[PDB]
Amino acid sequence: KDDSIIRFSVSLQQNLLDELDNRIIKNGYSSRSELVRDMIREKLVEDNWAEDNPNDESKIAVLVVIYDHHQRELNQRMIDIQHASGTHVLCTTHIHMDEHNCLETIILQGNSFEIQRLQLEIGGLRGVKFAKLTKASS
Amino acid sequence: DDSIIRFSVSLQQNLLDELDNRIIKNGYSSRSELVRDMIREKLVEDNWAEDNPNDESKIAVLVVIYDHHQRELNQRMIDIQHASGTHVLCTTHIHMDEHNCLETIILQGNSFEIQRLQLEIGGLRGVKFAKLTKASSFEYNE
Amino acid sequence: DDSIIRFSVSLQQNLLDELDNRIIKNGYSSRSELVRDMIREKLVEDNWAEDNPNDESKIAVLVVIYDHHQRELNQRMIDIQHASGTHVLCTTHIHMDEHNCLETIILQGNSFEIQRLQLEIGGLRGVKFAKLTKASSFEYNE
Amino acid sequence: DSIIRFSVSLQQNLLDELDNRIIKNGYSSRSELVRDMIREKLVEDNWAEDNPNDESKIAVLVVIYDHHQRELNQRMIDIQHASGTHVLCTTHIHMDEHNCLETIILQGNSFEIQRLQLEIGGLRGVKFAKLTKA
DNA sequence: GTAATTATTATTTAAAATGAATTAGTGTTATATCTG
DNA sequence: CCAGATATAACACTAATTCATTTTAAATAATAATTA
Ligand SMILES: [Mg+2]
Ligand SMILES: [Mg+2]
Ligand code: NI
Ligand code: NI
Ligand code: NI
Ligand code: NI
Repeated sequence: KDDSIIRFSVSLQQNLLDELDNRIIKNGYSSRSELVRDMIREKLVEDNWAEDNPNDESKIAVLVVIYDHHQRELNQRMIDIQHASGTHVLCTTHIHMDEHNCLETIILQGNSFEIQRLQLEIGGLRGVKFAKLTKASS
Repeated sequence: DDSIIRFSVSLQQNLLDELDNRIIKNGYSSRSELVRDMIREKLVEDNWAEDNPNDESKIAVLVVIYDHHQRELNQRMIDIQHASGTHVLCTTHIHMDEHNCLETIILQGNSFEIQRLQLEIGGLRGVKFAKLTKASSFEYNE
Repeated sequence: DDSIIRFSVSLQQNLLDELDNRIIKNGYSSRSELVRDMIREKLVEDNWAEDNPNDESKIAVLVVIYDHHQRELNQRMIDIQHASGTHVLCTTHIHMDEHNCLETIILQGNSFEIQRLQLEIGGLRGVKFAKLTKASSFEYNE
Repeated sequence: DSIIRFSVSLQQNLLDELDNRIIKNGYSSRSELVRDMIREKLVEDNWAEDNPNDESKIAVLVVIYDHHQRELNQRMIDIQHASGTHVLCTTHIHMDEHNCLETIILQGNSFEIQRLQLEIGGLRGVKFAKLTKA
């Protein structure tokens, strides 16, 4: 059904669940699920490609990422995704923060889907700790 | 000790469907990775909400769009960055068209001092767009 | 075709000895890699020296050092790049100190246009340094 | 002292590309050109090694590589993190399916700059590496 | 009592690791050129 | 043809890299136990 109440499982570090649980009460939340739902809704609103500007003409965007370069086959995956994406990727500026942290600004060209897709495909990778898209126009 | 544990989430079917369709089926590796990334997302905005001048491991990216034709605009922007008490790491510039320039200014330092640049640079005549991406490093288990 | 072949080279023992000393002293993966790299090196030289405004596949990096204090120097440089017939891919800027700025300008186009951009930018008052790195793409079997 | 021989493994196209340079530049054999190239490499590598002023210099390393070369990208980032304080930033351009351009901005004295430079150009898959000192 | 939320265990799936098969790199021996 | 020589080809062996394999862990499904 549409309204039916379902469950889904998530595998993660104890540290991360603790950090999540630590946030339930203080922000005026009754349940862990109640919070997770709002976070999902939050992501669903920020990762919306249409309604920003119609006809989805090629726009310019900047994707800010943070990842651990130690993560096995992560860089190979990221560069492979970007090469597969051709002209949609203008360039990447990288900062080696510390031994387990890399800052990277990926400058993208494309329509609302194309950009959204890249934010999700790169951000979706295991080891990519942070990914925030800044949308402009081109 | 840090080990991998599980946990279930109760929600409407239509909400899980929207999550799977709009995000996991549109590139995301797993539902668990998204949840982890959403946790990391909130974990970051906490560090930035914590206005402690001791921490400088709060890295940020300022995305700016401007017309280079605007007199003294590039002169003033570079002046602000050189003057800055914050460590401006580097700036990547894209010449979009004759009247459009994109810059990504990578900054380090104090929350207020970094927002001061966003305020200063964004405030300039000819700076059409200015958005700050508040970011930070993460531990090996984060 | 995609096939790995071998070939012998006759020379004095002392010349091979001093070659293998620089392979260890500079830590190159293999002797074959160095031979391939110096063939590639010579091939880029040849590509550029054969001045033909037809080849627009040529990639180059222009390294500049200047004083940002020099009035409208930054506006003129960006004007030069926007005006440029070449494809200015991007520019990375480093604020070295109060009177020093480092920029790496990635260019793609024909030898002449890439060089006019060097002539112009390097010619500017306040430009303390300008060195062009003439590079090129290489095919799978190169 | 005495004349000895050595083998080199490479792609047929690259040897073909090399063989075209012989007559065209005034050489008798392939070995003649290879020797001359070795002699040419050994001279510019010596003057670059000498004159080490222990001053705070900035340098740019321009590299070209094939990202298809298994984890070459990972290796490069490992080298750069290993001497992190020196490496200011890296700008990457995805040229085509088999070409990547990177500009690595380095900081330090002659000795600590040469250490980092050679560690990257030496890598298998790194087709081009040219430093710019300042 | 009902129903949503957590916890635990099971099944599916993706990541590591292992090791044979293969390939790349270099040293050695042999044939093809070369010069006068 | 010739010495008397280097240049190139062929062959051989060794270090390195694939790839298909097994092994291990992570991601979801299912279900049981709790809490509203
Ligand atoms: Mg991720
Ligand atoms: Mg190489
Ligand atoms: Ni890094
Ligand atoms: Ni511009
Ligand atoms: Ni500067
Ligand atoms: Ni690339």
